Amino acid sequence: PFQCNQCGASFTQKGNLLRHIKLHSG
Amino acid sequence: FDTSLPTSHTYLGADMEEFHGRTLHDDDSCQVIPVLPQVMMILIPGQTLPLQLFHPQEVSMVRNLIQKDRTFAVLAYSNVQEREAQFGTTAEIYAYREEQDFGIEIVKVKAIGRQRFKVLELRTQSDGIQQAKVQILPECVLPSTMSAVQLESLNKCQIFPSKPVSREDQCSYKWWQKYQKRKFHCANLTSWPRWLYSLYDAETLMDRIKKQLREWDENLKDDSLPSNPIDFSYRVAACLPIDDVLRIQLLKIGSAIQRLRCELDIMNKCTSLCCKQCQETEITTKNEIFSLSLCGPMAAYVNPHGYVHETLTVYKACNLNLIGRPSTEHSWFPGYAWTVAQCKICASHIGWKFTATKKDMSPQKFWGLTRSALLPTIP
Ligand SMILES: O=C1CC[C@H](N2C(=O)c3cccc(NCc4ccc(CN5CC(N6CCOCC6)C5)cc4F)c3C2=O)C(=O)N1
Ligand SMILES: [Zn+2]
Ligand SMILES: [Zn+2]
Repeated sequence: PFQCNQCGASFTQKGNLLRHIKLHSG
Repeated sequence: FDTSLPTSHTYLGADMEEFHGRTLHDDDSCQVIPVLPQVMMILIPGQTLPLQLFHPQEVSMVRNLIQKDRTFAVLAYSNVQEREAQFGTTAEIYAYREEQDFGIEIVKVKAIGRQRFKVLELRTQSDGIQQAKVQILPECVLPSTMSAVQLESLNKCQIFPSKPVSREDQCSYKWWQKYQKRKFHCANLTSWPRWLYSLYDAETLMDRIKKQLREWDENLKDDSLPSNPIDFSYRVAACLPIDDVLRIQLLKIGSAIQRLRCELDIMNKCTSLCCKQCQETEITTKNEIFSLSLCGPMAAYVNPHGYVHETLTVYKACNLNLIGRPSTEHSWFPGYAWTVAQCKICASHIGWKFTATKKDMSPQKFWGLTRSALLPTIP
């Protein structure tokens, strides 16, 4: 459902995406 | 597969309006050239850069740049961001096309570094693009070390015969010793031995680097790696995995010989690679990096959102977790897919796994590792 950026990942819950996008920053 | 497909960037576009590249300045100059934002990497002269710009201002800047002299600055940003740059490279554009797509203004660009400069000031413009007063560093070449004290009588014994065949047993050491003994015959006048003068020789460093690079590919001596000392030095510098600081240091070098010696020193003193959020990893074997491209182990590639993931091709790697099906939508290498490989500890994106599709090729492996998060953890 979700997609990411710069890397191309995908997760299931919006809360998980909030974690992913922060790991990209740091 | 072959090594000529990962150099035209067919994933980007097929009908590129190309141009014959003749645009060079003359050493000492004070020229104002545009700076494309959102690009943060060191560009070695002769290296290709693929850009896919979306923002209207950058597109307009490129549109205006095509009509005028097609040149722009790629600033070699130091460890400090926010325009904290001192050196950079000029990039000449030769590929260009627009695609309305879902109606914005998309423009795809491919450019190669051409010259080297040091910045003087960075006047910013209210439009959103900043100019750059830059001084262009000359490409100085030193004369032969023996020419200072070369004997007048001993000048005809300097034209050596061409290389016989290539890479044969006893066909290198036997010939190179004779070449060293004949060329550096005037070394006995000075107070230094012949081998010390061989250390500071032009072709000798070229051949040592060629010998140490032949473990990566099978490229013929008479082609591929250029015979020009300047071109050879830049090509060798643009195809090795170490940290940015050393790219800036290599870029600062003025003479080809000094750059060649520095490249040999770093190439001998580099052993491993590592994650840049962790302690250790298994890609430590630097010997297993192979060039599945005519541009060397590494090249610059652009994803669908503009980000330029410079990619190192390796054959084996561990400490990585593979997530997702082998999708092949925007594949950089036409025959393979990608499966996004993450780190096993810090969960940071590191490269992709290029799974294959046909029989008579490498069915798996061929990992492409991004330079952004590789720390050359040489002990
Ligand atoms: O080898 C490889 C692997 C690395 C790399 N890589 C990514 O890093 C990535 C991120 C996200 C999706 C994704 N998958 C392919 C894909 C391809 C096209 C699109 C469509 N986009 C929207 C359109 N534009 C809209 C305006 O501005 C935005 C763009 C274009 C999405 C898409 F997804 C990829 C992708 O493959 C690549 O390219 N090659
Ligand atoms: Zn991601
Ligand atoms: Zn890690």
